[PDB]
Amino acid sequence: SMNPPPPETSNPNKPKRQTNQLQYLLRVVLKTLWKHQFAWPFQQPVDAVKLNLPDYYKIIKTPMDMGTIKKRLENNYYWNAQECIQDFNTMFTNCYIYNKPGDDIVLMAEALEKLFLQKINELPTEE
Ligand SMILES: O=C1CCCN1c1cccc(NS(=O)(=O)c2cc(Br)ccc2Br)c1
Repeated sequence: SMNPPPPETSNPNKPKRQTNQLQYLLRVVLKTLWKHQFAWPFQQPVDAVKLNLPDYYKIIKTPMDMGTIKKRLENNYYWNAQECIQDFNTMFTNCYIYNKPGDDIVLMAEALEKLFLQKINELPTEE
């Protein structure tokens, strides 16, 4: 039933960088998905209490959301692009794991993920 602490967005002893790929992940990828009409369910951690989903964090053991990704990018939390790409993929995968095909939230994730794929196809070469 209860919500877990959200994923961390700050960790001072975690090494981090600001690469051109991570800049693109913020300025292009996150920005594109964030403004989308279907972004809102994904702009913050799942509130299992308010949404009345008491089994959500029994099923989903690696939660992720764009609110978290946004703060991680703004805070330069990542070492490399792959870490951030993995967070997006975790977010999408969690949605598909928890819900059933054709649910509204799945259609919404599919729309965002199509755009995600189109943008990472154009990920720049590093440096
Ligand atoms: O799986 C995820 C990841 C992000 C939110 N989420 C999720 C899954 C199941 C229900 C809800 N509750 S909700 O946000 O009010 C909702 C949203 C939409 Br769109 C359609 C119906 C409902 Br009910 C949320």
